[PDB]
Amino acid sequence: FTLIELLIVVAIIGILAAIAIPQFAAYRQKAFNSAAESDLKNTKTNLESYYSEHQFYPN
Amino acid sequence: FTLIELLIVVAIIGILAAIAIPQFAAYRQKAFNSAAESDLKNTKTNLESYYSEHQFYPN
Repeated sequence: FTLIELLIVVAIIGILAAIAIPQFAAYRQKAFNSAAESDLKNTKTNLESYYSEHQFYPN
Repeated sequence: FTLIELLIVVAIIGILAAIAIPQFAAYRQKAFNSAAESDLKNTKTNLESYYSEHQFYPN
């Protein structure tokens, strides 16, 4: 209710809004690379599964 | 219109002109001190305002 208090509130809000958030692009790239890894491993397993019914890999 | 009445008039005028007026120097000093007080408070508010755009007081 005092013009000093509101100015201090504005200053503290400006201080708090400048917090450095963590990097997110690399964080998501981690998940993307893990997805690629899992896909490759599952593809290897599926290919070796196919090599059981017949005696040759695809093509 | 009588020399007695005019003398009484002079006496009453002399009586009325001797009235003790209130002290005025202190009365004006009150306003001066209030002005100093308000100026100091406004200076504090302005300094805290400046401390919002930047993160340091002047100088």
